Amino acid sequence: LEVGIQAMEHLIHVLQTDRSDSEIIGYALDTLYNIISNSQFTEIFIKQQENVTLLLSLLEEFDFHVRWPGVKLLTSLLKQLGPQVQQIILVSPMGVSRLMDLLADSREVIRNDGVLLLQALTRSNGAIQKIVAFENAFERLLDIISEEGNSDGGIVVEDCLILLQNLLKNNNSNQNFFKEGSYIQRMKPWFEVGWSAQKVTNLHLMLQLVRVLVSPTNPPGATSSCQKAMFQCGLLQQLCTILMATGVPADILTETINTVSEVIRGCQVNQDYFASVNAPSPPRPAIVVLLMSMVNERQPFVLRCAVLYCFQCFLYKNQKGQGEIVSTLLPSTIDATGNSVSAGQLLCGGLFSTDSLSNWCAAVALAHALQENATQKEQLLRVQLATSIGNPPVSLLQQCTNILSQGSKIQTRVGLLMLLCTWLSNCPIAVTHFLHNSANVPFLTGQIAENLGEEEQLVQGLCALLLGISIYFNDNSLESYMKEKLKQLIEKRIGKENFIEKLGFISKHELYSRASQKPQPNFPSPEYMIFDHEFTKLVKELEGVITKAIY
Repeated sequence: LEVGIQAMEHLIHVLQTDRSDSEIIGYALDTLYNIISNSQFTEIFIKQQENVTLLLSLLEEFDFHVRWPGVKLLTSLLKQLGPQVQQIILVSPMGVSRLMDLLADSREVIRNDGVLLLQALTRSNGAIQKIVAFENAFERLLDIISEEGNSDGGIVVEDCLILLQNLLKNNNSNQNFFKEGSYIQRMKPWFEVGWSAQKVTNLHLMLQLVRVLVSPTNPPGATSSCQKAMFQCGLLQQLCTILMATGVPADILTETINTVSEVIRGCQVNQDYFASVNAPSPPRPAIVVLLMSMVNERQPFVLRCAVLYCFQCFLYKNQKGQGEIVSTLLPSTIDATGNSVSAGQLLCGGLFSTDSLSNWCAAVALAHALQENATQKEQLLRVQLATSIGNPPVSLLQQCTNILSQGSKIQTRVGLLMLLCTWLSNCPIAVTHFLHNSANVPFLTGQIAENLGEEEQLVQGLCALLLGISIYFNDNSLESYMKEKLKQLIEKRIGKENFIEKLGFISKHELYSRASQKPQPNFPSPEYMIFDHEFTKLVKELEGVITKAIY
C-alpha cells in the first residue's frame, strides 16, 4: 500500500499531544524510525517543517527511551534528505547548540549515536561545520578520543575522526580556528607506535587529518603555520619515529611517508629536521633511505611513489638541500671504509639501471634538485661519468642525451627528457654545453621530423620542447648553433607549423591534465608514471613563448 503514510501522520499526533506520557512518545518515535529507516516517507515527514522542530524539542528530554529513538530518527532524516533537514535545523534558533548537548550525554549509547547524528548534520554544510566548532566540538571530540585510548579505541574513535574531518576538510575558517585554539598539539599522542584492523583504520584517519591541515591546496600561510606548529609541538618528530620503527603495516608506513612529505614541503625548519634523521645500521640518513627504496625494484610501486614524493617535498623551495644533493655527484672525499652510499651515487645508478621505473624516478628526482636553481644547474654540468677501462669520460648531461638514441623504453626517455628540459630551461650555459656536441641537434631534428605513429608522439613532442628551449634560452655565444640558424634548421628539416604541432602533443596527452592538478604522484599503476606535476608547469610556462619565438 502507498498509504503507509496514513498510520504515520497519526504517530506525529501522539508526539504533539501526549508528551506527558514518555512511554508512548518513546514508542511513537521508535515506530517512526522503523517506518522511515526501512525514501518516500521522509519527504512527507519533513514537508510539515514544525515536525522537525518538534523532534528537536523532544531531544531535550533526558528520558533514555525518548532521546535514543529521537537521535536515531533525526539521523535517518539527515542521512536521506541532508540539505533540507540541515536547513530547517540551521534556521531554527539554538538548533545546532542543542544537538551538541547530546555529545555531553553521560549514557554512552546516546553520545555515540550522537556523534553519528552530527556527522549527518555537518556533511557538506560549511556554516553548520563552523557552528559545531563554535560549540566546543574540537575539544570535546579530542577528549573522547583520549578517553577511548586513541587509535586503540573502537568504532567510537573512528566516528569522532570522521566528524573531525567533516569540520576541517574544505573548511579554512575551521582549520584556522583549530590551529588558533592549540588543538594541533593534541594530535601528537595519536602517534605512539598489536595492530588490529581497527587500529589501522583509526590511524589512517588521524594521518589524513594531519594532511588536511597542511595540504598544498590550502591558502599558503595556513599550511605554513600548521607546519610550524607541528614542528614546535613535536608532531613532525613523532611521525619520523614511526618511519624507522619495526613491525608497522606496510600501508600505515606508505601513508606516514606521504604525510611527512606534506608536513615538510616548503618549510626549511622541517626539511632541515627531516634530513637530520638517521636510521640504525652504518647509520643511514633519511634522504639515503628514501632514495634506496625509490630505486629498489622489489619494493611495492605504491611505496616508491611515496618516497619520491617525500624527496621532492624535501627539495621544494629548498636550495640548501638541492646543493647538498648535487655536491654528492661532485665527490670531495674518500671514505676509507667501503661502507657509505650517497644520494648522487644512488641517483646515477638509477638513471642508468635497466628498470625504467628507476630511470624515471631518478630523473625526476634530479630535476627536482635543479628547479629554479641556476647555481646547481651549472654545477651538474661538471659531473663526469666513467666509461670503459680504456676510454675517456662522458658528462652526465651527454650520457642522458645518449640514452635517448638507444633502444630505450619511452618511460625512461620521458623521464630523461623532463630532466634535460628542466636542466636547460633558464640556463644559457647548459644550452651551450648541449649544443656543443654536434650529435645532438641532428638527433632532435631527426626524431621530431619523422612521422612515428601515436605512441612515439609523446617523445617527439618532448624533443621539440628541448630543441625549442635550445633556441629560446640561447645566448648566441656558440657560433656553430645560434638562434636564427636553429630556426632555419627547423624550417628546412621539419617545417615550423609542423614543429609547433609536435610540441603540442605534450599538453594534449591524455594524462597531462591529471598530472597538473596536485603535487602527489597520482599513478594507478607503473604504466601511468609518465608526467611529473612540476614538469606540467614548465610546459605551460614555456609552450606559448617558444611558439612566439619561432617567428
